[PDB]
Amino acid sequence: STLIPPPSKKQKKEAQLPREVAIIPKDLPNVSIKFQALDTGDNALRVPGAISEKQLEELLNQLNGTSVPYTFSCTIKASDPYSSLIKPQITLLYTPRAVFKVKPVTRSSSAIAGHGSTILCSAFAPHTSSRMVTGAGDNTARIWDCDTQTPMHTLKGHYNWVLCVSWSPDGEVIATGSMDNTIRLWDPKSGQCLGDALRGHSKWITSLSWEPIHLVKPGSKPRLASSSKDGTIKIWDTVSRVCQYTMSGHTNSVSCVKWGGQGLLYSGSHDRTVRVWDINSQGRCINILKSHAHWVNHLSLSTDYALRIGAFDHTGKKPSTPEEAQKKALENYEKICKKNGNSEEMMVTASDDYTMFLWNPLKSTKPIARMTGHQKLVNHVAFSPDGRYIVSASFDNSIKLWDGRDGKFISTFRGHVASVYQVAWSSDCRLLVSCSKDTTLKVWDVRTRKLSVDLPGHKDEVYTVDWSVDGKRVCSGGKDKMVRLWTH
Amino acid sequence: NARAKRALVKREAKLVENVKQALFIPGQSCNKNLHDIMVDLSALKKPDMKRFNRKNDIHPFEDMSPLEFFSEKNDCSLMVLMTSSKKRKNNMTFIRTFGYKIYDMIELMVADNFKLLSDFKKLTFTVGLKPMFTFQGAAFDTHPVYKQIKSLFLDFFRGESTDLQDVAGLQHVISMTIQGDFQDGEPLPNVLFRVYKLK
Amino acid sequence: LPVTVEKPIPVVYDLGNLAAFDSNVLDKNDLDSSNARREEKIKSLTRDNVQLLINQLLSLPMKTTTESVGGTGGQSSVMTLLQLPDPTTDLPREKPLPKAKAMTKWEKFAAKKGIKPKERAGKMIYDEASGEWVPKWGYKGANKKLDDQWLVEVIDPRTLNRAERKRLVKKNEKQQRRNMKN
Amino acid sequence: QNPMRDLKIEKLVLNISVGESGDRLTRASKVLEQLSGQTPVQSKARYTVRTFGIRRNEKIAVHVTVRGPKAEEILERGLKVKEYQLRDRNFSATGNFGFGIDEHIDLGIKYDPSIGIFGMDFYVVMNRPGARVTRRKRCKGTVGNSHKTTKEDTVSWFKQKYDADVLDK
Amino acid sequence: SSAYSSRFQTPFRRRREGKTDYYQRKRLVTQHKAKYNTPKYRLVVRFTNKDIICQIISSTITGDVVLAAAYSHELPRYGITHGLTNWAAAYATGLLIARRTLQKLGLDEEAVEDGPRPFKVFLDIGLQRTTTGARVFGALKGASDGGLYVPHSENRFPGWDFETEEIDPELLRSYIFGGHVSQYMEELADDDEERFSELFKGYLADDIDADSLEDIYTSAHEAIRADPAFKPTEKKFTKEQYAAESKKYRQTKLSKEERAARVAAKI
RNA sequence: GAGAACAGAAAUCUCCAGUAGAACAAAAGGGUAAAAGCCCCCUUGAUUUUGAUUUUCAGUGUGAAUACAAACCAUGAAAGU
RNA sequence: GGUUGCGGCCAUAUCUACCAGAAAGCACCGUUUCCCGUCCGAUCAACUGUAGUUAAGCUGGUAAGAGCCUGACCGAGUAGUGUAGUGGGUGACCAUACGCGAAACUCAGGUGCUGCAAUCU
Repeated sequence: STLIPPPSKKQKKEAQLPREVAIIPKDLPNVSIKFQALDTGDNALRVPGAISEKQLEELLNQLNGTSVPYTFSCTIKASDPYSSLIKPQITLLYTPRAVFKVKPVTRSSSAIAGHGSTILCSAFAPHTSSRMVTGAGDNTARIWDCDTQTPMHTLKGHYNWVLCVSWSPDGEVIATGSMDNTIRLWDPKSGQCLGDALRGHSKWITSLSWEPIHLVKPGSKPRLASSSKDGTIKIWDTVSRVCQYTMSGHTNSVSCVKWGGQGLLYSGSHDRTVRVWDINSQGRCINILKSHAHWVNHLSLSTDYALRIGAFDHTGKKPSTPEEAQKKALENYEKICKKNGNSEEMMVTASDDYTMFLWNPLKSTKPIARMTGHQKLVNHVAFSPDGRYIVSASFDNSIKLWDGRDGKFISTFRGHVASVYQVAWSSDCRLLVSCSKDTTLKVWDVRTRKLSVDLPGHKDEVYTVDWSVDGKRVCSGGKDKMVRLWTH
Repeated sequence: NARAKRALVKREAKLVENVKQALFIPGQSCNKNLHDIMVDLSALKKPDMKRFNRKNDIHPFEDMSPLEFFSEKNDCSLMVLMTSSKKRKNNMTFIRTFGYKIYDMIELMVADNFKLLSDFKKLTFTVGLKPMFTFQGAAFDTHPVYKQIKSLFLDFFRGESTDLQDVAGLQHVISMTIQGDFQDGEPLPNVLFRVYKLK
Repeated sequence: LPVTVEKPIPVVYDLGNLAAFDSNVLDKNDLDSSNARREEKIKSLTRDNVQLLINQLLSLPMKTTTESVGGTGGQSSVMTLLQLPDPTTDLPREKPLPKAKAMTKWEKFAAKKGIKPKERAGKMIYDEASGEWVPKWGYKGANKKLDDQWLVEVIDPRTLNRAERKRLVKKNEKQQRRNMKN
Repeated sequence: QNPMRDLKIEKLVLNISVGESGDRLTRASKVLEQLSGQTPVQSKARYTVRTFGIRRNEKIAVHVTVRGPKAEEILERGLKVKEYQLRDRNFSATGNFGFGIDEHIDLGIKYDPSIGIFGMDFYVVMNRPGARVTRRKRCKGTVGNSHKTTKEDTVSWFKQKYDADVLDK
Repeated sequence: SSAYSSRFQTPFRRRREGKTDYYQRKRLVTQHKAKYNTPKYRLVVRFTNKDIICQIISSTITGDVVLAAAYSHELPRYGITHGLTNWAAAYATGLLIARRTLQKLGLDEEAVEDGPRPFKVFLDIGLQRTTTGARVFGALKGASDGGLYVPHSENRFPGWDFETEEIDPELLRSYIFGGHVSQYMEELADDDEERFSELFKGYLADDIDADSLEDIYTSAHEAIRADPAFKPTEKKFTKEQYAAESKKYRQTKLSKEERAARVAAKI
């Protein structure tokens, strides 16, 4: 075991003396401080004393008339959120917090037996963290009782690998995609298959996307969008289980499809092209984006989190009526969408060309900004729950953070020793769990841009990781065939 | 077989010496109040607290051989002997040993105003935590007798030495204060021993 | 509410033992056993000293690891521990230094000659004419093979070999005793 | 008033000590197994007396314990072989009792000359409800003298059933 | 004999009664302790007839101090009326105590030096035997699921086979949800009815069935997760009344004057 | 000490005593207790690599032993050892 | 005040012989499908609280029971020991102080308290 060099005798002598008392008697600011909304609003050059964080929060609350805490950041150089009073017009930039705190995850629970093959995918239920479903190489899929950490309501009927598994935003239906050219819908509370398996695809399903609740008709059930390696996408109606519209604009395998909050569908394909499709216009393409040199992998949107957990929140409270659920989903979508002062959603496209592009498909067809610097292909990209930051995973063992507002690079989360497959954002946006080909999982804290804790214990490569809506539990799955649950 | 070899190695001297063990010897004249005081004081010395089985007729200033023999047999570098007499009531003699040879001895007598744990406020305490020390009075750093007292108490109550400490372990502080400054020709002021729970 | 402490003489701290020394003057009358308020003054002084000591301790740097439980010896990432410096007060040792020295009459010759210390590879040694290693010593040693073998061509020679082993062991013990005599 | 101090059988112990640890020992163990239906256990030897030729750790004896109604099923047959007539002796101070017999073939099991003739030492221990305290790992405790089994109590209990006798003291 | 008694040294009172083992207790009370100085609370779980006792206990010179406590007799508050000392009841009690202490400590719903320092506790079972599948390990599993991170291997949970070093999660779930009790009830449903009328009599009185037992256990777990408030009894006939009742039948020691008077007439 | 066919003064079993005139590596303070004793399950280690003494003949920014320290290892549910 | 759990002091807590215990809880007890281990479901593991018993455990009361413990000018500031001086004694020793400083014995008293959580007419 190689050890850090020990301190010298001079270091010991220096440390033996007292110093660094935090009396801070007066610390009267030399320059006035003003509050400005981070988004667009400037709100007033005050000259207060050594006011604490609570005092600043109270001042902002009484300015807003709520005396809703906001996180105070200095001028973005310093870029440091009395915290900033040590460095000395000064402007303090604040953003809504959406008060919540996900307890850091540092311990596992147990190693659970199950599928006799590597785990492939997982997804926590949008409404409760007590139930979760994992897809694995074994043809069967199993739902796990996250409380007791035991299998429950095993899904059977498939005859090939369960490539992808997704949970409906309403939490009433589970959609599972397998290497076989079929998709099956299952009741989470019984495991029964909802009618005959969806069929019509010529090749295995690559990804699944559920229609957002706020766009669905009041009282009706959401549709299910699916993508296949053949390059075609079908919009399946969960009621009739029949694909109303088939789209095959992509000339190669479709990497994934994302259902935007505006009703448009954005998908990446192996043809090095990104296409925007509108469900309203009888499922017809509207625009084509051509900037990636290599194929596009894992297209993502800023609103993905809200759409996934539409009508729900970290508290897990369920809606009473369909109208209330739709209203809550619309409010949740607007909260992130209207952060710019106008209804807009950002889209980030990743590709194996060592570059990622930021797009506003509705506003303009040109890329807003180009994110570059990775040494290898970017496997995974995950927008923050509020769109504040963009994080991407690459095979070069490095994870990079980019500003979600303009795509500017922020920092690189170093520490991984193997290719990073996928990452999942925390509900409060404070933490970020990540998995890599190496033997251990890792979680990063965006606030300090530093590693939070290493989570070893997996016996082989880990391909799947997800964070619960409430943030209480984190699941994972890998080549070891053992499903692991992690929580504070 | 070689089971006792590990014990001998533990008893054997090392570059970094183990935590000093405290042996409390109940004297022949030891009284019930003195025994209770000794038990209460040793409660803070756990897990390094050891109590002898039977009363011992010990005269440290007349013959130091019994103390050396007890230290050698028990491998206890720190020893406290209870003693009570008409002239010296509640005499608690502290003894240090260097290689089982008596290092220094100092007689301490507890005044009748002592208060036991039961009589104090009904608050709890954590066993095994390193106590904090606060020495009051310049005589501690200048007077040879008070310097020896300070050194003995530090070696006795400091516990195991560590370069890394937890904040949660700073539950209580042991305070020693001199009863006012003094000059030559005056009796040595009594040393006040107090333990305070931290909030 | 106040936490700052001011004294005529700065407090001398010993962070390696969590100890603080106060040389400030003390009033004999106030601390006299006959005073009813005796306890209050001592409590206030101890509170001030403990506040100063706690401030100094919290001013120290603290470790912050990113590992997990794993080996129970290491601290969890959630925990952070103050890095106490080495003790400043000198305390007597309980035993003398064990730095006893003796060449055993072997080190002297090994220094006089060019005999380098043996590499000390291991117990395992290849036992020819067999498909097993059977280490030199430690378990089922090859040295015991002569006793278990069937023909000892050229009084039982096995007893002679055992006597030779006993003689060698006794010679080693006698050499150890001779070296201890020094 | 004796609500919960009725004398009852604790366990039946069958032992067969033999002068050697070979064919006879194995055959006696087989006899015990086929009688009680349970595998017996072999008792070691503490010292080499050398008077009878026994050596240390020779595994000289075998015994097996029987409990419940199965124990009574064998005790009644053994007493029938003994004609339900014990002596004032054969009872322990603490209320235990036992006897012995020869030609075990008389009590049921056929001769089977391949197995041979054997006897069996019949020993019985008596207790009362609450004896679990004496053997329970947690909070082990003694038993009051008013509850301890005694020779007279064991004899009285024996008289109550089997129409046995207390033949001359 | 007098000499035997004089030389005889009585063991510790807490050890004379077969309740505490000082050999094992020493390791928990005084750990290695040369490592980082941190408090180490002990989760004491004890099983008695008709009841289960679980307590989080610290260490102090004056004696152990309990921070939180739970008992199986509070389970009926959550709807569990039978098998208070069974495996499922032990799991429920462990989960209840863990969640209760977590809520009381502020982890859900000198705090300097973030983070929150989750509450780690070491299980103590006293003289209870270490056997795989014991309901004590069930209480351990319940506490672990409740948020108390007791370091423990799965070598003793029910369903742990020795042929293969793998825990059977289905058997563990069945034991947690009272699957064994339901299986026994189903077996008795076609066996002798006298035992079925004596055993599970409370179940028949409450109209319990195989699946209803699991449903009741799940509802009790949900209620435990919902209401750990720990509301005690109203305590009718308050402490002074109980003291008077006890003193009514209590036998007082005879004074030395009474002894002398009795002896004067005896002689 | 009370009882058991051979079986007695010594064979093995059941019960009540045993401060320990158990075997404890130790003499020995007189110590060792739901053990440092007895019965049973798993287990290699002369593992490497950093630092201060020793040696030399491509003085080997390492080739080795010694001491310390850190990883690793055995066990248990665990504290811990 | 009784009681269960965890403990501190570790015989005023122990040992022998006698007697009671309203309610609750310990305790015995009832069962071997499951987890579990034994020659034996005796021990232990699990189920049952249902068919009972306060017989036993445990708590409490008694013996001028055995031991044990405490305060003490009772021994006692005594014995013992130590250091000093032409004080007497040729010296050794005798008388004094001058500092430590006992114990048997004896007088009188006693035969469990107490820390935290929970429960009971």
